Amino acid sequence: SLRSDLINALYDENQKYDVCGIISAEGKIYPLGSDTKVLSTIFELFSRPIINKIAEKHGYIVEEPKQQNHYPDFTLYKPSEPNKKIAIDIKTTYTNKENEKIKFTLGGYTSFIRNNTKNIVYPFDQYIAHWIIGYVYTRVATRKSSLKTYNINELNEIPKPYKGVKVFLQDKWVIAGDLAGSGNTTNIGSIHAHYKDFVEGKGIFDSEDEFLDYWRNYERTSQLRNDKYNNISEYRNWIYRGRK
Amino acid sequence: SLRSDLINALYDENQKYDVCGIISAEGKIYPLGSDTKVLSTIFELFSRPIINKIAEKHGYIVEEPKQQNHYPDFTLYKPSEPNKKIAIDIKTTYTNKENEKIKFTLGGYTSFIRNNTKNIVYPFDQYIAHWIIGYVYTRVATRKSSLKTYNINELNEIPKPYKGVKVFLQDKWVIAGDLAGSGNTTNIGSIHAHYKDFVEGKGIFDSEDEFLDYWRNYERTSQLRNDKYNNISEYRNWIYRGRK
DNA sequence: AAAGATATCTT
DNA sequence: AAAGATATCTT
Repeated sequence: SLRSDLINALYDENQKYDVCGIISAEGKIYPLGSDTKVLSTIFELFSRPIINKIAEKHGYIVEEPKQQNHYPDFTLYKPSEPNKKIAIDIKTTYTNKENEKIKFTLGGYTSFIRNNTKNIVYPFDQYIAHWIIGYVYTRVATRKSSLKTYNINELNEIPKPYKGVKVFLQDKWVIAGDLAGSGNTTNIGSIHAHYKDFVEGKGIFDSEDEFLDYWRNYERTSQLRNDKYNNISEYRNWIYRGRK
Repeated sequence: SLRSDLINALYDENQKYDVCGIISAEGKIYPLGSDTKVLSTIFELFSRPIINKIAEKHGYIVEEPKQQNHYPDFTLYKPSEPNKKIAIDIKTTYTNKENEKIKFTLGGYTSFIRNNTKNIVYPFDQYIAHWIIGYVYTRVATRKSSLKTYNINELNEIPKPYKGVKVFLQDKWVIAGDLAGSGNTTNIGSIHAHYKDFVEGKGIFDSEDEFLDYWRNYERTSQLRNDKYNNISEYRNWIYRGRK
C-alpha cells in the first residue's frame, strides 16, 4: 500500500544516505551545525523526494503549505477522493545515548483540532489519516563543529553533526501522550518512551476518538486543569462524572 | 575594522555563491524548500565559515552555543579581553516582491535583557556589542522539479527557492522598534521599513540605554500597557512624568 | 511537570 | 496591532 511502500522507502533511503552539508551552485560545500534547528530542516528536505516518489507511484497528488504556519508538511490525495486526504508531518528529536527515552511535540491542541479551518491547508474533516514521520538522531560528543568549507573531492572528510539516525512512520493518535509537549505554544505531547514503542505503537489512548476528545478539552494551565483533568486517569474519571 | 571586513565578506560571498541544496556523503543532492524555517537554517550555515575566517584574521576567538536555545549564534572575543565580547545573531525574513517593507523579530525581551544569565552563553554584561546579520530573500513558488534528487553534474539545473537575497549588518538597538515582534513568545520587534533603512540605521531609539530601558519595562499585553506605554512617544512622556 | 525559552509568521 | 499560530527544547 502507500503506507507500507513509504515505510520501506524511508528505511532504505536513510540506511543508504548521510547528509553532510549544504552545497552551492558553484560547487562549494558548507558543513552542518549541531542543533535540532539545523537537523529538523535537513530531515524535512531529505524526506520530500521520497514522499513524492512513492505518492506518484500510487496516483496521489502531493501538496505543501502556502502560508508558513499551516499544518501539515505534506497533504496527499487522489483527485477523485477529495475527502480522503492524508496528512504527513515530519518531527525530529535527539538522544545523547542510543537507548534513552525520547518524546515529540505533536502539534498544537488549540488550532485545527478545535477549529476545523484554523492553520491547516484543507479543513480538518477532509483528512482521514495523520501520519508522523519521526527522526531520532544521536548527538555527537564534540560540541565543536567544522567552520571551514569543502569541495566535492572532500565529501568523505566532512564531519557529521550526528552519530546515528533512526526513523519511523506512525499514526499521530497512536503515539500521543496525556501531558502537553510545550507550554506557551500549547502542543500535544507524545508518549515518553523508547524508539521501539513508537514503531510498535504502544500508546495510551484506546482510540483516535479518545485522543481527540482528550486534547479538545485539555485546559492550558495546571490551575485550570486541576478542576478538570491532568492525565488519562483523571480524564476517564471526568467522563464518568458527566464531563463536569 | 572587524565590522567593515565582516560586512564586505558577507556581501561578497552572497553575490558569488548560491545555495541550492543539501548533499549526502554519497553525492546525492536534495533541493531546498521555499519557507523561512528552511532558508533561515541555510543562511546560518552559509555565514559560519565567513564569520570564523574574518574573526581569526582580527585575533578573535569564535564560540557557538554549547546548549540549544541560548543566544547568540556567535560570540567573538580576544583572549586578552574576556569582558569585551561581541554577540552576532543571524536573522532572516522574506519579501514577496523586491523593495517592500520588512521587519524582523529581534530576540526575547524577558530573558537575558532582564536576567543577566538567562538563555545566553555568557553573562549579558560581558558583551559590549550585539550585531544582527539580517538576510532578506524574495520568495519563489516551488515547482515540480524541486521534488526529485540530483547529481553533482546537475548543480546548475537545480531550481532555487529564492529570487534574490540581500544582506546587512547592524547593531540590534539601532534597528529595534517599539512594538513587539511576537505575542506568546515575547519578542522584540524591529522597525517596519525598507532594506536601506536597516543598512543606514534609521531607527527610533536615541541610545542603546533608551532601547534597553524601553524593553526592560515593556508590559506583555496591551491591557497592561494601556496605563504605561505602547510606543516610543508614550514611553518618552512616561519618562518625562517620573515613570508614573 | 509546567512553564517559558529558542526563531518567525499570519490575520 | 495584538495575539496566537508553526517546530522543539530546557530548567
